[PDB]
Amino acid sequence: IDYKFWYTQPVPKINDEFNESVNEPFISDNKVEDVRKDEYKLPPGYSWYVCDVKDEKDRSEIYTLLTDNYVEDDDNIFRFNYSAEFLLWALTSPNYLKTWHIGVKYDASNKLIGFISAIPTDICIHKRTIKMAEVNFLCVHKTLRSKRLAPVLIKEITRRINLENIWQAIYTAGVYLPKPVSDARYYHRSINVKKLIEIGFSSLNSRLTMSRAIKLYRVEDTLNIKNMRLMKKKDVEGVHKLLGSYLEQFNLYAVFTKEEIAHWFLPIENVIYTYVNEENGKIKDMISFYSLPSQILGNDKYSTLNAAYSFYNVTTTATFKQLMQDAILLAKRNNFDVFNALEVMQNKSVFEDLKFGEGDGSLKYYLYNWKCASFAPAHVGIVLL
Ligand SMILES: CCCCCCCCCCCCCC(=O)CSCCNC(=O)CCNC(=O)[C@H](O)C(C)(C)COP(=O)(O)OP(=O)(O)OC[C@H]1O[C@@H](n2cnc3c(N)ncnc32)[C@H](O)[C@@H]1OP(=O)(O)O
Ligand SMILES: Cc1cc(F)ccc1-c1ccc2[nH]nc(CN(C)C)c2c1
Ligand SMILES: [Cl-]
Ligand SMILES: [Mg+2]
Repeated sequence: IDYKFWYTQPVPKINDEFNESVNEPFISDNKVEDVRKDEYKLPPGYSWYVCDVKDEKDRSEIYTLLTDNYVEDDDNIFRFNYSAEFLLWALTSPNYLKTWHIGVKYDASNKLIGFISAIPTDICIHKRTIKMAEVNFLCVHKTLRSKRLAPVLIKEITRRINLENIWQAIYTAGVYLPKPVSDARYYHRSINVKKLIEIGFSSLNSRLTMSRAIKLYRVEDTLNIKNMRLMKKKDVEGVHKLLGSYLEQFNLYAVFTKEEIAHWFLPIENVIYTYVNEENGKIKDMISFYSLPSQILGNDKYSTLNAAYSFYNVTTTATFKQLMQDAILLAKRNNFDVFNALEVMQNKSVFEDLKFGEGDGSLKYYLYNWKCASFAPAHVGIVLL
């Protein structure tokens, strides 16, 4: 297609290909003093709104907008239903700015109809660490689609990020845009087989009857790593060294400070689950997965698919297969129906043996204002929510 908005932006054109000797901005020597001070103009009757995600009621508003209008699969069966507490965690990480949590209201009803957000993160791309904004939760109400609101939201957050002297961004989407640095398919491991069959997500056939499908996905309720336990505050330093070390191998990863490790990993029920194996007061292995339910549209029996999404997993005392087998069992113990992972890091290597199935699409990783070589998803070492 044309990408008439995206081609005005500092991102690669559809045919751009850079070798590994190239790792730099499209536009360098930017000047904070030159950034527009005026808000981008919205159509008549709509206004910017600065959301306070720590206020329950403003946070409820964002929650309702996403619950009704956020991402669906291509068949419009499932819609992501991030919980309000999950949105609080995702948006209030260390050094967050309230002014990068941007809503648009329709003045006559006072209702929120659009949203976009960013948080700051140090991102290492091909061994250069850059202060960036991670952009997420871009949403326009279903009644106002294809009216070119989204570029307004994007330009307005880019302006507010640039005020902080930040000139690069990282973002992910299932849709193809100019132009991915990497592309990772997702895979799903069934936990509650029967439920997934009954809502249409998984299938039977003359060979695979219901009883046989259930048996296929049965797991033993005993951990490979016996001492794996919920992460506690005392474990923050050990997680930071274990994970920090591990992530240096990849082409793309966040550089976490200790404060970021406590925020992104300390457990919160129905939001983030992290488990650790401690030997001698050292953290030797970790598992983590976050909770992202999908609302089920038009199923008479079920309204919610409870799904655990693999986050960061590191083993030094087991095989990666054994670690991920434990991650599936811990998701099962926590009532999840399915365990979802992308082919990033070492994940793809355990998919066949641990009975994952290939999904319907892929997640694309993108950088704004950064020119570099693209790479296979095994070299991606970051997971965005
Ligand atoms: C230095 C700092 C830099 C900061 C900024 C970094 C960049 C951040 C970029 C954002 C990253 C967010 C990451 C993220 O949140 C995670 S990906 C999830 C995005 N959210 C949804 O999918 C929710 C359901 N859909 C919608 O709400 C609407 O369809 C949205 C709002 C998606 C588009 O609204 P619409 O009513 O359907 O469409 P128009 O207003 O008419 O706009 C059409 C223009 O929007 C382009 N478009 C469509 N989807 C996009 C997507 N997912 N990223 C970027 N661009 C997207 C499209 O290519 C077109 O441009 P083109 O004509 O050139 O092709
Ligand atoms: C289905 C799935 C499975 C999986 F294991 C990992 C990711 C996805 C998925 C696909 C499309 C998406 N669009 N936006 C999001 C939310 N963020 C990542 C921004 C998103 C996530
Ligand atoms: Cl403009
Ligand atoms: Mg629109």
